[PDB]
Amino acid sequence: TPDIKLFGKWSTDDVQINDISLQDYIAVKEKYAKYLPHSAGRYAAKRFRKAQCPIVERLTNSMMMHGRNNGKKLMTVRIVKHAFEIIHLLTGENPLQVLVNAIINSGPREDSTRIRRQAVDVSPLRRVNQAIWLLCTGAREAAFRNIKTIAECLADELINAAKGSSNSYAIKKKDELERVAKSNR
Amino acid sequence: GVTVKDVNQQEFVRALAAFLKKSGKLKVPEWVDTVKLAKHKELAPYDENWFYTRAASTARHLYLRGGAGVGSMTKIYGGRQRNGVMPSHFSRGSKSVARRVLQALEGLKMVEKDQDGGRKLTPQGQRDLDRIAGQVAAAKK
Amino acid sequence: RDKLNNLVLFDKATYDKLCKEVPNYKLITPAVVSERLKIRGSLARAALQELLSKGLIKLVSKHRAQVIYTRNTKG
Amino acid sequence: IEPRTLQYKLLEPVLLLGKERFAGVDIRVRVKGGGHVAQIYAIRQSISKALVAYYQKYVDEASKKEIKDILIQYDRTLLVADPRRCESKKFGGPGARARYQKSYR
Amino acid sequence: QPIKLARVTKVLGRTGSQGQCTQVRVEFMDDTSRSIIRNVKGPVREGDVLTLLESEREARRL
Amino acid sequence: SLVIPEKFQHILRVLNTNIDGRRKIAFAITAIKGVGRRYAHVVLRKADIDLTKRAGELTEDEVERVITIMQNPRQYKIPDWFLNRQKDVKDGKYSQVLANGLDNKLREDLERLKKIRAHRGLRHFWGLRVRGQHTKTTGRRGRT
RNA sequence: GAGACUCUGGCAUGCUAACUAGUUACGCGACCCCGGUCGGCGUAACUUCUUAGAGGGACAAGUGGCGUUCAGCCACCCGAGAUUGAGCAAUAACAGGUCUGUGAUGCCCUUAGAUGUCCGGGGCUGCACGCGCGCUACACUGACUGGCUCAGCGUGUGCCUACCCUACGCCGGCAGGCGCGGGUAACCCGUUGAACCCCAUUCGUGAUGGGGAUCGGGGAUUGCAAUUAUUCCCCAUGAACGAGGAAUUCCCAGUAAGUGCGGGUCAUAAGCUUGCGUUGAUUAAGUCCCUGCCCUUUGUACACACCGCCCGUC
RNA sequence: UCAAAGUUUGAGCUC
Ligand SMILES: [Mg+2]
Ligand SMILES: [Mg+2]
Ligand SMILES: [Mg+2]
Ligand SMILES: [Mg+2]
Ligand SMILES: [Mg+2]
Ligand SMILES: [Mg+2]
Ligand SMILES: [Mg+2]
Ligand SMILES: [Mg+2]
Ligand SMILES: [Mg+2]
Ligand SMILES: [Mg+2]
Repeated sequence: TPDIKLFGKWSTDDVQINDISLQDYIAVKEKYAKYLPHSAGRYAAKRFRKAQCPIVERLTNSMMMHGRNNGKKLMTVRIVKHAFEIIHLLTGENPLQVLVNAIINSGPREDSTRIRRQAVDVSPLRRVNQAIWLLCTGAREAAFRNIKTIAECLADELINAAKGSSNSYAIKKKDELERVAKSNR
Repeated sequence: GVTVKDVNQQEFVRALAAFLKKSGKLKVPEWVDTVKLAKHKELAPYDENWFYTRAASTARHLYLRGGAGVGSMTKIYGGRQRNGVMPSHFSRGSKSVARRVLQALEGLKMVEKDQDGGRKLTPQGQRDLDRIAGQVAAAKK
Repeated sequence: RDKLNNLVLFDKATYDKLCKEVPNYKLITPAVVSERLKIRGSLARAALQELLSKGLIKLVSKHRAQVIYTRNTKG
Repeated sequence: IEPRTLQYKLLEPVLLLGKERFAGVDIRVRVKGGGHVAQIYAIRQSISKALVAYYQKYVDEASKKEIKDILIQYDRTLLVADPRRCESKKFGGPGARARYQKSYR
Repeated sequence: QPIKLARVTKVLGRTGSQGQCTQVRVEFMDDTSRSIIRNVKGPVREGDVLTLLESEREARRL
Repeated sequence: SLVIPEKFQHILRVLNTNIDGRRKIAFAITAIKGVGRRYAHVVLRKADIDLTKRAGELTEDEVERVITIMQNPRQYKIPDWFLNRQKDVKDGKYSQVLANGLDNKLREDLERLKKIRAHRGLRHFWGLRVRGQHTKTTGRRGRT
């Protein structure tokens, strides 16, 4: 597929970013996509080099945790590969649209700090980073000690996260932080 | 045509084990049933006619690089003696099973002790390598 | 705290239930069938390899660690 | 081509430039040093260089610039080298950076 | 109380234990006219967008 | 295989020893006393067995075949170095020694060490670390 | 003192050059459908590759704001390099440690009816109890079982000194046994025949093949001699541990973290200790809140210095 | 626009 591309079996145009809030700063379109999350690296070198890192890579980065899996990127990549295919299979939406719904719901728009702490709405790099870390910890906890594979559980997790069921640990943290903040803000 | 590098190795070993059984002239050892693949290994090989699978691998390493003696095949064929609580080390294969795999292939004319030492792959061996290469190539094709 | 007491072999009625329902899931992994019907993942793999033998399911990606099969493409 | 898990990494530049440039060539790649992935990400950049050098060297240079610019417009790692290399463990500790474990109690 | 997006026009200053929370002047991209102050945790740059569920709150600058 | 087998034994008996059907045949048979995972594995190589089968699948006759080979290893072609009774105490004839035979042989190991009054018999009674451990630093759950 | 320096990495298809390094031009041979392959063979020069001496090489070189338009910052551009990485490392401490390396050693004491010394043996490993450095875990992103694959650290027969690296064919699961060779080494070890990776099974969410502590019986080797198991080997019992509470170790780039590989020592050969490769992130470009640190000011009844000084009843 | 933060062998510092 050298001249015109069909990325495997995926259309370039016709993938709408629904939420207006994160549209520029999710630099997810027309160029940032690559065949794998995995890439040589250097993505955490400078400040916004992290920003220019692909968001699928940031899912890979979050997935590898609990010791035995540190620096096994191809394996946790394969996880993201088969889970995204699966998300696409079961829900019937473009996996990054379901994921953008993950970024939208799971990103905490504010956090608290010592200015007794007061809440303030956060910058986009941490707020996306936080959403990815959260739903990764959710997928791991759900899939641990179960026959079901991590990649298939990870697909199911992105589905239920975009849905917003309140069953994700990430949503449990978001609801706890928000209501405590209302009481003491 | 095709060669070992051209082949996917997993179904390569299954085709070659069938190929060597079809020949039915390896003279398989008596102890193939009793033996365990390394003092550091726990169970016997998953393939039932495993001695044939390592005869394939050892021959194909001698193709890859000739002159591979017993100790040579064990170094290439070495690995983690996962020592549990103690730290891990490099562990050679078993001698009796390795030496007999090499002696089995020396018997049936697959491998040959070249002058000035070491094995080279014999006319019959390079024949069998590219034929089973074409057979497996046809399978994956 | 939690434990999985899974069944080693299908009953005949369950065999009819498999022949009916399992090819309807979009995800067919031995683990998927294991969580839903409380059955072992290994015999699960053999069951999906059996729907392969009888000729009921198309493979997407099987691999030593993790396999995935499905009912063949729907359309 | 084993490892087959890292093949799309190998085709990214091939897909980027297309088959028309590479069609006239056939290229074997010899590899050494590093490890398997390091060497894989190496031969990735290598063949793309060799082809740019082929058109820059034995034919007219407009082909070299057009190939090279399409490459620059897609991704800079293809040109900016990874200087990254594996850091050695240091004496005075159990790990790489730590100096020896201070132990109260 | 609807949602409001706002662009960082000007980093004012960092407050916080680590000088970690930028009090920032923002222009609303819906109503280009309006603009507000407030502090923010996490890495901030002049010119980036927040989705505030409220624009009425405001952080005490030091 | 998928239909439930006939006379499915949720527990087998061997040497007055119960065998679990959940485990895979090679490791499930090791539930038997006087045979372990490899020695059991050896009897299975000597036997005509597709070890990819499960331990609930195989019949009571198969466990009895493995067991008779285990009990009379000399009679059923098991090596001397593979045995869990190397150089047997009573007669010095290679046969396999079992659970009750095992407990009796245990009584005999204690009788030998105590009667001669050997230090290591003393170390069995005292309960100390023979392997070069500090007992200064071990054995707490038992000792209070 | 930092810096500088010395060494390393990198730019040198340039100088000087090599049968213990290869090279580019061809041809043959067996086979596969002319060629392709081969550490099967032949045709010379040369140093592109290789090896390492001399030299040479990049510097804020370009720009914007800001600034005495100074020093230069930040950002961006420009580039194979716009910090490669070490070694060394100021003044001054602790009354933390070293007479336990030695005929290192001061002072005091001792020396034949000896507190010397020699021979053999012991504790250091002696165990109701506790901690710190460490090791192993709680599994399926994984384990069990085969096959496949690039390295970097390395070594090798010793003055006395017992043990070399090792190619090539046979014997035991393992410890280990029989023929000839190369090498004192770019010649022989050695293409430094690593793991990971990659493929199909098998396992199946289980105190599980997770975890391998403890130990019975036996077979080997290391050693004069191991009971406080010398080590390796063979079969077995199989604690807690279902991902870490208050606590606390570790980290900004090839870093943290996974994973093996080697060395000193070295009879068994890395459990000490110190390296070697291999896969490879997050976050911050911010601040001194915590923790420490560095300066200025400030108060002080401390100055063997808050681990301080200091007050009264009984 | 202020709830709190105690001690430290007798076994030898010093021109
Ligand atoms: Mg290997
Ligand atoms: Mg300096
Ligand atoms: Mg002295
Ligand atoms: Mg003596
Ligand atoms: Mg799982
Ligand atoms: Mg175990
Ligand atoms: Mg056991
Ligand atoms: Mg005053
Ligand atoms: Mg008070
Ligand atoms: Mg005191």
